[PDB]
Amino acid sequence: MLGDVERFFSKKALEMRASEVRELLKLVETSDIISLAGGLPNPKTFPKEIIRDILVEIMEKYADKALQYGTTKGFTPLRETLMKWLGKRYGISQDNDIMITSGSQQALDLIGRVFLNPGDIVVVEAPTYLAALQAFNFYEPQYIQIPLDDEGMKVEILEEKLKELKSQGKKVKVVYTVPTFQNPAGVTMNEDRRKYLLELASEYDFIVVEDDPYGELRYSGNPEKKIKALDNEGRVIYLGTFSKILAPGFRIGWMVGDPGIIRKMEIAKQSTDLCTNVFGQVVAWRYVDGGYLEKHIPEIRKFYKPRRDAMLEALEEFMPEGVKWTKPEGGMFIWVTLPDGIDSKKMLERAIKKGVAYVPGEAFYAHRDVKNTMRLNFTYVDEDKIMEGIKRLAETIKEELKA
Repeated sequence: MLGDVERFFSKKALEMRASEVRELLKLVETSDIISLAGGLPNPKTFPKEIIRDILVEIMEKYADKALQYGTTKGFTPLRETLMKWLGKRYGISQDNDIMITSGSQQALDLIGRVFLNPGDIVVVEAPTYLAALQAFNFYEPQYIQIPLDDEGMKVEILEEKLKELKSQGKKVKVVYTVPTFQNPAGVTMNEDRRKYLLELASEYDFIVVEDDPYGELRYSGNPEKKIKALDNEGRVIYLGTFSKILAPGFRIGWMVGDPGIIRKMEIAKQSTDLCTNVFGQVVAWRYVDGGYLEKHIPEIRKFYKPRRDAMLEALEEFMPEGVKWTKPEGGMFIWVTLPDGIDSKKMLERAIKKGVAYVPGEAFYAHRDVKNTMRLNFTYVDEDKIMEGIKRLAETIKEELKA
């Protein structure tokens, strides 16, 4: 029969809906139209030769350890090499424990699982990483959005909302942030605001989740200090991944924080799934332990830097008065802001008609209260197409301002 399965779905499943951002992504797929809506790394940055060497190495040196089931916590040597690497590169204390994941999505799912009760308050930036919203929504948290400026989260507004909540006899459970080359804003929290965030964390007693997928993709400026590096009380849970630094295909990430928190995270992961593909973990271990990572990073930076510069140059020359955009020091995105009255969601129609696409920023807001923004990607498209893409977008904006 295959009748209305609706009768079987749970309440939390009946409300579920397809991801809108994906509905248009596939819509632009297989088309000659210049798409700046994607969020994928460029396959050209994949260390294929190095991957090939590691694969051969594995099948002759660690075949059984890469093919057999592993412990839920993750491949031991990968966990050790990572902590050594994070310590000797970011200054993260060894006092923290570590667990391997499949990336931020899963890591956030576990966090929302171990920390979120229906109605708990979660602080998120505005805009914020769409994936995080997807992961936490299942736990029905109460969202509080903190706007960003050219220097990341405006922590002063956070203190304001924290005092406001306290007056209501309430508190925040978790503060989730992507402080470096944010998706989608492409902005970076300055050092003073990071410390400021940690001071609020102890004063209001909440946990900070620092999602850092793009940190190594720095094209200019000086490396920033990780919020986890400034962690003294162990209130920060740091999330990392090899997705943008190796290849998405393997899907291996990590979570670093208080050993007492990792403990419950592990137990929760035991019910979600046995363990991440061990094969991928062994590949990642060799990638870092073999020093290939340190050698490849500068190579990825060289490839993306000119693409970012090409897009910033094109914007500054083709965009009309009123249009503003962030200027990231790294990452994969540029956040554009149009004059009030303009709805990027509705302008997408006229935009694609001119041969250019992007992601309306509205999807990146928890409460969706901003409609004049949009995310642009400069890593998947070629520099020559970037100039022409930004141009078509510039005309799209100029026209919708008149008629």
